[PDB]
Amino acid sequence: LEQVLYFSKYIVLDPKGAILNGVPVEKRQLLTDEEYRELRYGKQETYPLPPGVDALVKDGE
Amino acid sequence: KGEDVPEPSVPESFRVLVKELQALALDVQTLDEKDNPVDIF
Amino acid sequence: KSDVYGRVEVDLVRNVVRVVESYDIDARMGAEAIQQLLKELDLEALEKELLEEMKHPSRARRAKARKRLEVVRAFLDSGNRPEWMILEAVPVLPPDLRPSDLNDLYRRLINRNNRLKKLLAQGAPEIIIRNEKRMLQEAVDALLDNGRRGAPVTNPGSDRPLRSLTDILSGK
Repeated sequence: LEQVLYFSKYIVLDPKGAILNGVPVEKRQLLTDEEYRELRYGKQETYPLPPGVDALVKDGE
Repeated sequence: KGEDVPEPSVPESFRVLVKELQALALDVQTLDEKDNPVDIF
Repeated sequence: KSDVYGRVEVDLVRNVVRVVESYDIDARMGAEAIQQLLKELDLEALEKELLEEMKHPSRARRAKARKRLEVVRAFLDSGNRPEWMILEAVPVLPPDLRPSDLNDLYRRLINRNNRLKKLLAQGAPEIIIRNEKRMLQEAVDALLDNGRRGAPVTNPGSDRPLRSLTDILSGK
């Protein structure tokens, strides 16, 4: 683990996370930036659609 | 001078060691009677 | 009322309020992330914690704590605390002691440590900041002990590891 963040490539954790990627908050562990950005700062993720195509889901269904 | 050789000062090997040890986290500090500092230099 | 921690989006296109699972949090990186940890680690706490762990658990976990407790002890005991385990100020060996080997490495550090200072006030783009800390963290290891992680070579001429501080202290 050391080598993972000693040079700074990987992430580390602090005071509190109440949410679980799948398991409770990691008091000190580290997670991939994509996942840290996804729930730590939130992750609104888009999905573009081909032109002239209708969807099977509503506004915010 | 036909005199009496002086007394030995800290061998550079001692000196050179303190520093080689300072060069790193390790901090080799020489101490006195009552645990206090002492100067090679 | 909300059920999870998150940002607010008062959408009136659906007459509903979605709270995105995004609350603030804190975390840092690299040598910096351990520097924080080390500073907060309340030896005493873990000392007591290990004390319990040590004499109560089966030999499998108690043994691990035991080896862990000495270090903790040592620090507290002697006094001189562990946060210093982090380099922030590299002490430069005197000029007459070394009339070359170690200098090439010293230059490296100096350079990157400096190219970095400049890369902070000019403009701070992340990918670069990190890529720079890396090299930097690598250099700081060089002058101390080369080989532990790859080996530094004076450009074309001799593929020979530059004698670092450690190499100068050990060996036959």
